[PDB]
Amino acid sequence: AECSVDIQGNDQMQFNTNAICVDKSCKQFTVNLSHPGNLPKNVMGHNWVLSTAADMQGVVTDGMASGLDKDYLKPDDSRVIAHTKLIGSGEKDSVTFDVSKLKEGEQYMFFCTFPGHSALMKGTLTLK
Amino acid sequence: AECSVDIQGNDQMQFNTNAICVDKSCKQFTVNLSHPGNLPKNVMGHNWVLSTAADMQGVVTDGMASGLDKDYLKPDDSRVIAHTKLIGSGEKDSVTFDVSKLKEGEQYMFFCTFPGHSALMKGTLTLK
Amino acid sequence: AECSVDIQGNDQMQFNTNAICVDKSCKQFTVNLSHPGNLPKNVMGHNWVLSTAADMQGVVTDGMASGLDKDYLKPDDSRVIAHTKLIGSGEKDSVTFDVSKLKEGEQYMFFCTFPGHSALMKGTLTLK
Amino acid sequence: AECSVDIQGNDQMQFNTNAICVDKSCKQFTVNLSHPGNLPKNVMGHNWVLSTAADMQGVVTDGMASGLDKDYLKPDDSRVIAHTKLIGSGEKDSVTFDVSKLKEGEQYMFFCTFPGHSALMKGTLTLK
Ligand SMILES: [Cu+2]
Ligand SMILES: [Cu+2]
Ligand SMILES: [Cu+2]
Ligand SMILES: [Cu+2]
Repeated sequence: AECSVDIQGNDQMQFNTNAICVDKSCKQFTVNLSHPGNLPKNVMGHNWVLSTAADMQGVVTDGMASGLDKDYLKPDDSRVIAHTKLIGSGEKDSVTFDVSKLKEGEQYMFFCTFPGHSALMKGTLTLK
Repeated sequence: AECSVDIQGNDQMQFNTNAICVDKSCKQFTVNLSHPGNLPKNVMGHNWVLSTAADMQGVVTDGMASGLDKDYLKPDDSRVIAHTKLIGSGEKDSVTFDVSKLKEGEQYMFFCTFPGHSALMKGTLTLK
Repeated sequence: AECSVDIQGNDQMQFNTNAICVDKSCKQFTVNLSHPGNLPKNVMGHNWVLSTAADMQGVVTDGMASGLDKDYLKPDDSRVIAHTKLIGSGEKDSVTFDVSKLKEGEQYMFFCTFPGHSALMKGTLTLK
Repeated sequence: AECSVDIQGNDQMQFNTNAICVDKSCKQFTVNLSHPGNLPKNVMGHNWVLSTAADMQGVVTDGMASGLDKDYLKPDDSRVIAHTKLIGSGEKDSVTFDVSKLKEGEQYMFFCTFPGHSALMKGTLTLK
């Protein structure tokens, strides 16, 4: 509640939120991702990935090419501020990151990088 | 155009887009597939195949079992909403299908069924 | 040199030889596999896998089902006499196996089990 | 028997002849190929392919690369004087060719172009 959000990615290619605001007074912020539904990771895998709005396209593009065994993320992608693993239905993953990595006024996007998902599974993140 | 999309599958085993939007005010939608590159068709052949997300795995698995002879598609597969032929380098093929075949509340995936290709060659199709 | 062979699998989905001879007077035989080219493992990965001709199809079918994370080989597959790891471009791997595992009168095939690859990446191994 | 020969290719990668002599008084010559054994075409396919000795390596190499659905022969290969289709166990095929295509004094080879078989399955053909 204070410094975390719980997010679900389902079999209908939806996150159950499209907007996050991180309280600047949190030292760290945590996203707890889960995957209701029944489809497997190779058909309906979801991650939660954070970048600047400007970097989203390249993160998604390079991620899609990286393949499932790399969680559809380019390894060591410096544009990725934080991310969960790619999960299938019934799996879960959390990611915690340092709030100092964000700056007020900058535009951030969160999204899933499974091929074709970012067009449907994305939202804004703000720091206040 | 308003009722079609151009898509490329290349010799890096990628499509050049992974998300398609079909405008519900179209009667029909056309996918124009092309194949930049130069590898033989029996090495890097591509098609564009559409099914629901729930059906994708079966279409791909049965498709590979069907062999090159059958363009890696199970003949008269009822799960396949639309598909192009399998093409090699420098070739083109288009498929047109009725938008009435889609519903606003369903999840669709497009993909190549050549063995192993769907690892990267897959994406979403959404009716809006 | 008398008890080993160097073999390459390339970006054209070919091995650079399709017939290997194993000298009966060798106690052990070594295959040194390399991968000229530049495609990544998840597009054009190769291994070198040995079975009887009669087991080849079953090994290839089950290997495909096993996934890239298993190097496209069924775990503990009793039909695989010997195998390298799966490698991408610029990588190499060797396997050594006891020549006593080969029997006179039997027919052997080597092949890559990456999806679709065995179509062209297959060959014979003969004990002399 | 004066203008034909029956040849078997078995599960042991052997033809049952290593040498053919075509009587030049024949207008045409026929090879009747059969495949004793149990193994199917995809792991133990055999064809009977005729070229000059000088052309054999290129025919075999390009044949390999062409795949099972092309009977492991390059389409319209001008170096191929005559060929059967590729057969598996229990199957049969015959080819007839004009004897005028052959020159007395020239060296010819017959062989199977299934990957790795030509090293084991080849012989000479002479016109007299
Ligand atoms: Cu997703
Ligand atoms: Cu493809
Ligand atoms: Cu391979
Ligand atoms: Cu053969």
